[PDB]
Amino acid sequence: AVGACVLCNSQTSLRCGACIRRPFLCCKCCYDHVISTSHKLVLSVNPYVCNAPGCDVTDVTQLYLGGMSYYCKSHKPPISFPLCANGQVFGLYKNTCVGSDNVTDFNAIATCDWTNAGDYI
Amino acid sequence: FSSLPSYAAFATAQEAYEQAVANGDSEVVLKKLKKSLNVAKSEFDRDAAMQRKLEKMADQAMTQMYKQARSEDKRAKVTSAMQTMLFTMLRKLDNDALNNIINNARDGCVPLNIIPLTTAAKLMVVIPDYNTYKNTCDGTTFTYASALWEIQQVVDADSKIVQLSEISMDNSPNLAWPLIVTALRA
Amino acid sequence: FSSLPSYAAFATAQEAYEQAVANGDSEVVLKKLKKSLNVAKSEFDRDAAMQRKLEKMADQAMTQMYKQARSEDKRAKVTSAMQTMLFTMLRKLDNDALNNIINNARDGCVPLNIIPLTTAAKLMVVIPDYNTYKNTCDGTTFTYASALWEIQQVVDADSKIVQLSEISMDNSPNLAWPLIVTALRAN
Amino acid sequence: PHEFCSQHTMLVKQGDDYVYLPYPDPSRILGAGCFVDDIVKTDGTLMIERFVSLAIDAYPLTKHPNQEYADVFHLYLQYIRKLHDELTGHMLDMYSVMLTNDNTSRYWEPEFYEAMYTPHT
RNA sequence: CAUGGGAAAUGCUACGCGGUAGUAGCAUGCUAGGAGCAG
Ligand SMILES: [Zn+2]
Ligand SMILES: [Zn+2]
Ligand SMILES: [Zn+2]
Repeated sequence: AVGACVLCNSQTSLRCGACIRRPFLCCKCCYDHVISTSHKLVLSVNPYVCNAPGCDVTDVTQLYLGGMSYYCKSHKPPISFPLCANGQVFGLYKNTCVGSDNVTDFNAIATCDWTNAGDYI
Repeated sequence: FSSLPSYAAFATAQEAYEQAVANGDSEVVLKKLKKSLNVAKSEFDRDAAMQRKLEKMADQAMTQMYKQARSEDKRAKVTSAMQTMLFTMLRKLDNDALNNIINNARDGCVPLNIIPLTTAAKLMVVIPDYNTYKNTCDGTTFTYASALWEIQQVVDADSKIVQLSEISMDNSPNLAWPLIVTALRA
Repeated sequence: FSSLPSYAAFATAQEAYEQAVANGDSEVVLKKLKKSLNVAKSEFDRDAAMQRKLEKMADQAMTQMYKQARSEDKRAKVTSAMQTMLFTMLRKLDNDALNNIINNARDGCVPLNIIPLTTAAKLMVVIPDYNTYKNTCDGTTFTYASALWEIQQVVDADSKIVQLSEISMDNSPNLAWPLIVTALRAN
Repeated sequence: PHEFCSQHTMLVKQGDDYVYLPYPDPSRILGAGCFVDDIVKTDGTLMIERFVSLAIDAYPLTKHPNQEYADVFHLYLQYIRKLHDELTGHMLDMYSVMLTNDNTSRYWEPEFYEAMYTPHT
């Protein structure tokens, strides 16, 4: 299932796993959120974590694409390439994603505790 | 793979060796440039190879889970795709009785059971008004599904046995509108 | 392969090479630098090649033996499931009729087909049509296999309760007709 | 033989002499093309090897006296081609990249199919 | 108008072998996945 970037309304195939509502995010916006927020888990048509037996690598920056499946750096097929690079994350609509400037408010919403008056303000 | 640093080193070696071979300087000079050429072609072709390889693995993953997404959405939408396709074939074929009953259902006149194929086997139709009666139910003769039927009993919503000749414009409001016509083929 | 003794040897050989090259010494100096570069490359050959194969074999061994552990855990789970299924099916059969009819056997060994034929406490009958139902299960009770059977509950194909009064000649074509009748051992 | 394992035997000229070729019924092939389960062949763009495999068994229909069977074979070839090219358009345009080498020409020329019956492998 | 030995030294070039690495090609064997046909 695909959707429009919550900060761009551009079609995308990425949602942050650590986010509560997991909104659709363009590769640029998703990359900015993952590189800004502590959120290191991204949800796509398949989860990005290492597909090796026992291996539990979750940080997408540490993960590498391989034999039609994600891998960690240690468990890498001979020819591999890190997923997160060039200010974007590997996925669908990567070319057509536009990128906006709302990473600050999105990070604040995804990291606030709603206890203060900032959430309502 | 023209915009590569390895491409740049290979081009520099190419230019220097071309100058040497055009000017004809010496033997060891061209050997040095040929060494450099072998080195430059080595790390300019090996990296071109594995970068195009990574490019086509990227394409493989793209097309793979692209097909995955297409399959999932298709199996989500089958439940309406089938109906649309069926209606398209229907409005393409257009048998006379088919369109007749289609329109009768469209205005709200449908059979309550399966249409039989013999002069016997009473079939029940629900007609919720009196205009369609004039359109279809003329006296005891009911022309439905491109066939003639003799009306044998009409009943209203409150199960009151409705007489044939009693039905008229003036008394039409004083009659339970969802009438049921039970008829046999003629 | 970055922190290796051959890496250090190549690093110092290259340091000597660059130092004496920027110095601009004799041709024999350059030949010595080339020889040092060679031998250091030789050294760095195995130390950057063997370890890769060692890592590969270690990784495949890890995959294999992890899979072995997973297999044994699955084996334990299936064994527990099988034995609990046996022990839970067993505890709903031991009528005294079973011991009774096994004692009369000459050695205990009896044909299998008779055990439900004598000890079963419930009977299901599948009926194709009303004609068959007429001369088999007429009335609230009847007999079969030399015992009395009382009819409790009758269902149609769609698993709907059907009253015995509704089962008649005129009312027959109004029901699905794989009729199921379950009965108790009347005594 | 008139029929064996639902294969009709035909004698034609291959290479320098004559050999026997078993050819299937046409109706079965067309039915297998038409009716399928869901997603297995609901959209052939997802899965193309189906028709590739189908055509291999439809090749000896070409050498048949009546030409309709050759028409069936060529229809399969044309459909394979159309599927492949429309897949190429769909993938190249609205995604980013597909192609560095084709290597897929072979699947619409009878040279590859005829090798299936060459007495050498 | 009747032409010069041995040795080592430093190349330069050519020739032979082996290794290592890298690249590319070929054939194969296994495995996995996906598919189609026959009984
Ligand atoms: Zn997030
Ligand atoms: Zn965005
Ligand atoms: Zn891993």
